[PDB]
Amino acid sequence: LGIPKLDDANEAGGKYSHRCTLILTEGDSAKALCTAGLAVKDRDYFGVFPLRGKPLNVRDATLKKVMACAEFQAVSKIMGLDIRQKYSGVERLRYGHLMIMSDQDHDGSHIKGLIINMIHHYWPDLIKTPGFLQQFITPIVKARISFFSMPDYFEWKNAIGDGIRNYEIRYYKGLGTSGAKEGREYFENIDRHRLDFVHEDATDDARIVMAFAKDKVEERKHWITQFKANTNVNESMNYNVRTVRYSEFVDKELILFSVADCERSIPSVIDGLKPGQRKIIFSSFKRRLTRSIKVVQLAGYVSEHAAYHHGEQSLVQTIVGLAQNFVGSNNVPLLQQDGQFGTRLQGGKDHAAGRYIFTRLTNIARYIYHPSDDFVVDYKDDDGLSVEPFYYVPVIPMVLVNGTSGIGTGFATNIPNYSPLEVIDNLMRLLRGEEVQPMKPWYFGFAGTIEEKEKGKFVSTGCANVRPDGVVQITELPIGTWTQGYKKFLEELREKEVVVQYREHNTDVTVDFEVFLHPEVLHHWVAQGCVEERLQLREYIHATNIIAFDREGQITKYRDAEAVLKEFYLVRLEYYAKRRDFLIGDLRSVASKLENMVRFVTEVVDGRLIVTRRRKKELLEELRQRGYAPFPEMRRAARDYDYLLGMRLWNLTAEMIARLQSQLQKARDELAALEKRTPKDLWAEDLNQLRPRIENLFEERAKEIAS
Amino acid sequence: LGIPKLDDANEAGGKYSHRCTLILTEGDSAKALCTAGLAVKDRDYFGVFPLRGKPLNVRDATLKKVMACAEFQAVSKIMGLDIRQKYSGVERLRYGHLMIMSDQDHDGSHIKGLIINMIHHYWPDLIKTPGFLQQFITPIVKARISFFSMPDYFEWKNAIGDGIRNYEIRYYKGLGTSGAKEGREYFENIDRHRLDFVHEDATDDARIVMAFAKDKVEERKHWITQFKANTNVNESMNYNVRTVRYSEFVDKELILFSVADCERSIPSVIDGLKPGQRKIIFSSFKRRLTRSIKVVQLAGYVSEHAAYHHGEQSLVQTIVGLAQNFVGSNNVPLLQQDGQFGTRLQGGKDHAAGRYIFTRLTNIARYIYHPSDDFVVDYKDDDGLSVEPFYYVPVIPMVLVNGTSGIGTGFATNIPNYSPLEVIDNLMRLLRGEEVQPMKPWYFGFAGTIEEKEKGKFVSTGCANVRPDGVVQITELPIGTWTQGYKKFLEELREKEVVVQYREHNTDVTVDFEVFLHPEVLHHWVAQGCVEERLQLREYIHATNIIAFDREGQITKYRDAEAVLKEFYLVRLEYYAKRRDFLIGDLRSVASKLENMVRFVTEVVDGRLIVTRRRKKELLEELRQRGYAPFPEMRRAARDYDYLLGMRLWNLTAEMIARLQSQLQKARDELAALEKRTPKDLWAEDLNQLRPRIENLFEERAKEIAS
DNA sequence: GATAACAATGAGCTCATTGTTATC
DNA sequence: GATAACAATGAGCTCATTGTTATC
Ligand SMILES: *C(=N)c1ncn(CC(=O)n2cc3cc(-c4ccccc4C(F)(F)F)cnc3c2)n1
Ligand SMILES: *C(=N)c1ncn(CC(=O)n2cc3cc(-c4ccccc4C(F)(F)F)cnc3c2)n1
Repeated sequence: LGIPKLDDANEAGGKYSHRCTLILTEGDSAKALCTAGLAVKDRDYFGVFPLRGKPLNVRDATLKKVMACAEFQAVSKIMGLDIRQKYSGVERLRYGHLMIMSDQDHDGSHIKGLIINMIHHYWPDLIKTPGFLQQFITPIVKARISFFSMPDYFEWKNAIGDGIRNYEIRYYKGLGTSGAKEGREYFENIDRHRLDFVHEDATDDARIVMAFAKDKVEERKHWITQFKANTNVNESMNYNVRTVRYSEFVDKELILFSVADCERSIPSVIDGLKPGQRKIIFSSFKRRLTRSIKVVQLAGYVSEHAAYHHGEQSLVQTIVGLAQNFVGSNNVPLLQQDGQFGTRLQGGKDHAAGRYIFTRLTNIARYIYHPSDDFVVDYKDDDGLSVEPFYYVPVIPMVLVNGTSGIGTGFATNIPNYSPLEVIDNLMRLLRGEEVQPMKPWYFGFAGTIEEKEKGKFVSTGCANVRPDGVVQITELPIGTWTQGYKKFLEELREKEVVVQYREHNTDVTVDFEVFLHPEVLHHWVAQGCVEERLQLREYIHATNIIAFDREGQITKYRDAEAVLKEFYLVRLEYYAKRRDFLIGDLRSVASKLENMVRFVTEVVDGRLIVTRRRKKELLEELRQRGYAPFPEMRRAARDYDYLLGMRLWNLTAEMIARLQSQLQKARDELAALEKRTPKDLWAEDLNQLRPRIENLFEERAKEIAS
Repeated sequence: LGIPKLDDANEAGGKYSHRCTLILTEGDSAKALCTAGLAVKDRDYFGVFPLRGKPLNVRDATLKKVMACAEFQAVSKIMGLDIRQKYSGVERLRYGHLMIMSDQDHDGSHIKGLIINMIHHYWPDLIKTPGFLQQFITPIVKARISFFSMPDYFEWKNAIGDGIRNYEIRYYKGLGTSGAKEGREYFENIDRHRLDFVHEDATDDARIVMAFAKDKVEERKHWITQFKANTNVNESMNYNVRTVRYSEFVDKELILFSVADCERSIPSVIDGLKPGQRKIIFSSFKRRLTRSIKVVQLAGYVSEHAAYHHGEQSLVQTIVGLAQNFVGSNNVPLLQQDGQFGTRLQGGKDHAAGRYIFTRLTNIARYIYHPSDDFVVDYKDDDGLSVEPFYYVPVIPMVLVNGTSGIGTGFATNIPNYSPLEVIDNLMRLLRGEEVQPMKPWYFGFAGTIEEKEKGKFVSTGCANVRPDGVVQITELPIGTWTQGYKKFLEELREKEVVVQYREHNTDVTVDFEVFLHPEVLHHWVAQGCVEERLQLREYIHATNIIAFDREGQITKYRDAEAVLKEFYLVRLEYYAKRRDFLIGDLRSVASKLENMVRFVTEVVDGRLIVTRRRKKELLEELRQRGYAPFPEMRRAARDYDYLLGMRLWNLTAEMIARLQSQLQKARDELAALEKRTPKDLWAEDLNQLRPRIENLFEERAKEIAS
């Protein structure tokens, strides 16, 4: 065959072809597992072929693209499968079965689904043949019993409860985490680790087409929404069987990947952050990150403490995106950058490696994400360890301020940038009880004009003034247009003899082109008014697909920035009520604690209560009989009054007694002051504290750019 | 020209060729800097060409290798340089000058030296031409003043002292850490950032040849030793000049790289670890690492806390090497492994990515590297932050136990594996005052035989028994022979028709080959006794180049394991004396502190000393007048008796007073017991505590392998 | 004579999924 | 009907230096 990375079976193509099998390995980890496993069986009858990335989607793919596909052509040649032929069986194939050994995660499900879509689309009569298609399943968590899915381990862990302490848990998350002993064990018990997809009814083809057809996007939207809106009716897939159905496989395993794709691509409507960005922000807050550290070190910290399950390179890219601030990017970045994080020249693609760029938290990160609100959000628990919250609750809607664009499965978003000051003013208007003024997208550092061509369709026109010498000077490019891309466009246009010459004086922050064209062409353009039209100085901004996650976790669509603002306003008012209640409770507890401390210190110094040479039980009994309030048999009493008898001897002094009394009175006064403030007042105070800081940030950045 | 990545100057090859310049960029970071810098000058007259890695060494390189060198051929074609021609000037060259823009670190010096060696070797008359060769120098630390070398910043920082608090320091360590503003400034002030090598006398060629000649290895040994054995006569190179000399450049800049290469390749003779391994071990100890974590997370932690200046991939490889335990590897690994860390199949090369392998500290790591000794070692300070010690001091010589092999510049080592038990027995023999028995290399899990051929030249032979059926079964391979390598050797030998057939039953831990050869060939081999000779079952172990760093930091050579053992014994006896003295001092201070605490508590309870409602100054004055010993004006007195008045009110109870008295007596008795023990007794106790653990470790690993 | 094995260093390059919207 | 671009993901692979010492 000559395929570079094919371990073709020795008995492939002969009288034993229908007894052979091909393993569509998902890289090199599965191949390492196979090297040790297949030796424990009839290796002459087993083939292996790794897959580089995610296979091609051959439904929407053109004939040219499919033919120019090394992976697809290689697998077809190995299996002896021809597009033109119509195989009713494995008679003409070089193999009798085709097994897919991918990871036991969402991307493994996607790879299996893509292979199934390939086979079904081109040879639909081969999926109907029992046993032709197969999957290899491996455990992900072991308690040496083996669990093939995370929920089962959680279900088993919950059922066992305190009995898990006697069990040692090993997590085989990636498919490369298993060595040779695991490979031998798995391939000895092949029946337990080999399920063959079975075609029962006509709904299997319908499910495959729906999952992998370009015309069934709305059916996928319904798929994901119905899955996410079920009350325990998810019906997770079990692996104790060996006759997985195609429709069952789709609806129970591919839906998990599609939901995960939507979750990681679509941003929350409250904090505006995706789960990875939220993990980075949460880790940065946990560190109290205020001094720049290498982005790679931050990525390692996030992986260790935020339970990030993906590779560092993705984490580095996420941090870089969080820190970038060029035009067409974050309006108010939450991470400060120190290095080459990318510029408008290449649209943020021209950034140094993570080993060269440093980052920290911006001075305004904690004026938007208030520290107090860290006490009222709900925190996820990914395998016991506490992890990022379900969503942060900033002072202003950061989904609108920073803008986002992501592609899920069934859903995709595009949220432009809006002025933080316009948003703050609208929030104050709502707080006062007024109405909301319309908001159009706003990008910082953009000297052009953004006009609303239609509802949710704006046009940003990069400014270019025609100098009175036959040349045209381009000073600002439209949003989303990069200086190198414009240089390429100008070179291509000159190759067509449309511009005589052009000179570039572009800094990494400002754009300056000078284009000289034929005088006749320039005059015609000026007369027709298409100077900016023909120079690509108008680009679109689409606000017609504002798709996000509401607080309940459902993917919703918003008509424009006003709907987002109103929903955020309601959720944020509720959470400000929660924060005020939490602060009131904490202050009340602190005041009670300090009142008890002052009473104890007075009763000790005054001699009414004596502690010197007192048995622990007797002293605690006396303290209880005196009515002192506990503030966590023998252990319970010791922990209750650890704050009364755990106070250093410094506190039994005139100066320290006076300081403690002052502390109690300060706590009481602060509680009284807080009891007279409503959530609207707290929100207004936060907004008035945040607005001047945003104004100063914009002024400082403008001065830096002008310098 | 058609060179893929050449930004050839527009005026190259014309009447202005001698005014052009070529920048031999060291990759993509320097190219990013150039894109922004060269635009601030006559870009028509400047070319750029990145270099992938370290250039070729064209002295020892054969003609075939040099010709088959895209980099060298590319640069020669770009410059219009032909090997055959003898250029006396830049008249026939397409450029007038050749500038090298590499990082301002040791590897940048190596790249510049390699380019100079190229030019000198092939066209020696071009280095004599003033201004042909040039370098571009950039700052590494800035205090916005710019420093071009780390010592200058340290010298400036020391000179300033407390005045550095008003300065903000930015570290441009890598050459990709500088963006466009830095590039613009550097290429505006080109004279300050462009030094041209000048050829003054005949010593310049001698220095270049010595540094880059295959026969000047001993001259390089003398170079490094003389550099390392100078008392402030290093004469660090300064960049305030613009006429760097070739000999001066070599002896002041390339020597730094050579010394760094030797430092990072040669292991210390005390702890047996190289600086990177020492940093990993130190970071693991700092974490108190006892639960497995991803190797990538460990690498990030080491980079953040051990001031590791290199990339992660190197750190991942170092951790993997520290954890590996296959035959021909660590006898007693200091890091426990959980995953695929590599096997004897590929000699440790078949290990999973750092994202899939977990590691922690082995149960015996802290029985060799005793925690107490952590208090008596000297800790480095790399830019203020405290870093790994100059060397750890284990209980046994881990340089001998684990074996090492590294290549420096001028020096190279090869230390085999010796039995930890033989080493322990020899250490006990020395402690008793006896002599040392000879030691031959020992590898765990090796069933072959290691016999000393000459002084320091051992031969390891794996076991292969000629079964009584015309076939030979190989059950062990010689140290350093990998199962896949042996499979390749057997396939190649069969291709020559020497073995009729062979079958492999090799597990990732044990070897089992069965080779059937022609009966005549087998009979002839048996008669001649060359069965193992012809099957590559004998291999060499060279103990004739045991090169290490003694405690003083000088590279020394040791005749055999006995010299290493004796030197380690002396240093370790000194350090055990240091540890006993430190422990005695700490125990004495603790006993004094606790006796003072008991006196204070007794005085307080008995009423002799009253603290209730006492001014801070008066109480501290009374405590001082009562003779209480401080144990860190107003601040000094407050900190001295923070341990007295900082006692909790718990301590003023019968039970807690009795517990404190018991603690004081326990401390006093422990000090008395320690005062009667000599350093030899402490070392003997440590060795007797370590030996059974090593025996149990070997037994457990043997059982695991057998299973 | 010239390779070959050994370890600590070093970075860009490769392209498919998924949905919207506009050109083409 | 066929491309283009947008972002979150995914891993192998390429080869030089430096010194020793055996075998081709
Ligand atoms: C047909 N035209 C076809 N079939 C399958 N494919 C995909 C393909 O050829 N291919 C996917 C990848 C992915 C990478 C890559 C790039 C960056 C990061 C990671 C990776 C990955 F390998 F891990 F996936 C590189 N090359 C290819 C080739 N096309
Ligand atoms: C002549 N035959 C010649 N001149 C220069 N070179 C070196 C060369 O062609 N080359 C070195 C490298 C290094 C890598 C690599 C591999 C792993 C990690 C990092 C790197 C590095 F790029 F960063 F250096 C890859 N390709 C080459 C090519 N030969």
